[PDB]
Amino acid sequence: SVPSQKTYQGSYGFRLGFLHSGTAKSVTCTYSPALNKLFCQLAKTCPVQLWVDSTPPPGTRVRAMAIYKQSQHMTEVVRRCPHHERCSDSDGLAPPQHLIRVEGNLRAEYLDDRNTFRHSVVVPCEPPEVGSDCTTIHYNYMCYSSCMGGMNRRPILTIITLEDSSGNLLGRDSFEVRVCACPGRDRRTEEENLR
Ligand SMILES: O=C(O)c1cc(I)c(-n2cccc2)c(I)c1O
Ligand SMILES: [Zn+2]
Repeated sequence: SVPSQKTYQGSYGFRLGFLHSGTAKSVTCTYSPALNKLFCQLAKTCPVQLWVDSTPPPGTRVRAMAIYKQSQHMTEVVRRCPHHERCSDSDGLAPPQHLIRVEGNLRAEYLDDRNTFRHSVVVPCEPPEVGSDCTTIHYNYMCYSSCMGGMNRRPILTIITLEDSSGNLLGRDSFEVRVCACPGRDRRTEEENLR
């Protein structure tokens, strides 16, 4: 009924990392460590780093899935709103209903779960480029948090899972997401509210 959100580094020491983009009104994606919350604009690039202590086996994959954060909504499938699922902004791979896309990876696969009806997007693990210490996946979020008939101002979490070739759990991390017009201002506002 509800995917686990328990942080689990597992055998390979799996965890996420985020850039330090600041909170200028012009910023398009910015992460708050104090809130564990990513703020981003609609359909803009969200770089998410993958870090490990040791190399996972060939065939390991990384999956992203959104769930509602509030318990009274957690059994509801997170999907694009009635407007955005029909706006024909397909990239040729992502189903138009899916909130989360992976950008610039032809090996991305999109799953509609046959039992839970939840959406996810999964990519193969690839080693860092020479000179880099981590691998970065570029995600896009294809609806605003405020979209009527969709997320409708309800907070969501993105759950990132490291999986073996059969889909068994190897590692898990997560972060809250707000998709909004002004991520810099909203991050500043929410961090102030927390303080
Ligand atoms: O240093 C390595 O050998 C390495 C290998 C892999 I495969 C990955 N990875 C884990 C998830 C996606 C890529 C990473 I992050 C690494 O640092
Ligand atoms: Zn929408």
